[PDB]
Amino acid sequence: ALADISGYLDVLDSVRGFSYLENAREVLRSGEARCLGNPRSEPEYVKALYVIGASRIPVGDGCSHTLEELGVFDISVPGEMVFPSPLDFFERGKPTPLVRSRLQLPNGVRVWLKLEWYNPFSLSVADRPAVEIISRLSRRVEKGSLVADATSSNFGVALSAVARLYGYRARVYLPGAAEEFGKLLPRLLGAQVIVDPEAPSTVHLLPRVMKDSKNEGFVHVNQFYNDANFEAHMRGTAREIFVQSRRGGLALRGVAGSLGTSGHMSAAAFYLQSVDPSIRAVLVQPAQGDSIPGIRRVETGMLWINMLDISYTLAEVTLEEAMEAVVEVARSDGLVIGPSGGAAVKALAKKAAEGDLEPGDYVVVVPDTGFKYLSLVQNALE
Ligand SMILES: CC(=O)OC[C@H](NCc1c(COP(=O)(O)O)cnc(C)c1O)C(=O)O
Repeated sequence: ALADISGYLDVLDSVRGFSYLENAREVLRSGEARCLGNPRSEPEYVKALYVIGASRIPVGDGCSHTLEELGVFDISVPGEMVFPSPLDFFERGKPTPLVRSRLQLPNGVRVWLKLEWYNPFSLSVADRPAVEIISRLSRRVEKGSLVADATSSNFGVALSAVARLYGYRARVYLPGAAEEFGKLLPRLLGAQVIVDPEAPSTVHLLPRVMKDSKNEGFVHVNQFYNDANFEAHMRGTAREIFVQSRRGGLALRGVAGSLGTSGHMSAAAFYLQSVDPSIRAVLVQPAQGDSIPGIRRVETGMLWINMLDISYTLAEVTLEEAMEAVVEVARSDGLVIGPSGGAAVKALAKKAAEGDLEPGDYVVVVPDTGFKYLSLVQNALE
């Protein structure tokens, strides 16, 4: 029998660790889930289900229910694209678009692009962890309270916006080398902003954020470590690739993307590999000495990418290559992607060249719009 999952979302604040994820892998692999006699007594299974994009739980004794009956596949978008609030627009205004590139790759590698700039607040994939995180604070953190984090830019803009929609004030911390929008848009959205012109990176900022949190009592939401990040991509980004492939009738063979927190690629890799372990995951490694906005090398220490049972393949990419791929994509598709998108595309194109890859459809995740990167565009034009 089917029940509305929303009555059981206390399990999100309750359940700790990664054990539940074996329930999620199992249900995804099987296409079904067993009826729960006493749903309350199985917080971890319930959590696994929410995590996969279900809106109903199976309830009763003996039966089971399909991913479809569970709502993994519900259409959320109103056909007329009319939303009663910005938040509902974030929620229901999904999936982001999966678009086939006109770009040709060797060895029968067919590229689609998932355009994450189609999120309303930061015009980036960071909208998703910002909503999911803040949403959870919402129940036990007092309105009016200040929340804060290190950001490369995207996260901070997104967070600043979502926090205000929720009653919170916001503070964002950025390295000197971050984009100017990251430093300026939060203020517009009414957050405070701190720029450390010294910090050679986002992560380098975490110590001062933590200390400051201890001192000032603000809540440090920590995207780098907060599981509402990966869970947000599991139920959004990753479910969507799954659903978009099955329904777009793609013969899905792999995904490609970049890594900052590592949240979205981890979810996409995890979720899809549960459905078929042969699904590849091609990941970018900014060539050492190079900086590609929003992303970094794998061994700089990332939570989920390392900690979960995920198969993946690294490729290096310079700033110069990532940009040449912005230009390639701009000229084929008339889509202006950002540097991490460029890199992700290039990583996919390198692996294509080596003949590493089973030929088929490959979904590349584009984190944001190239519009935000005009002086790198300027540099890439020489
Ligand atoms: C350095 C860092 O991790 O910045 C994190 C946020 N940017 C995310 C981001 C990514 C990577 O997605 P994820 O963090 O692995 O899930 C890729 N490209 C861009 C342009 C991004 O902004 C942040 O903004 O703080």
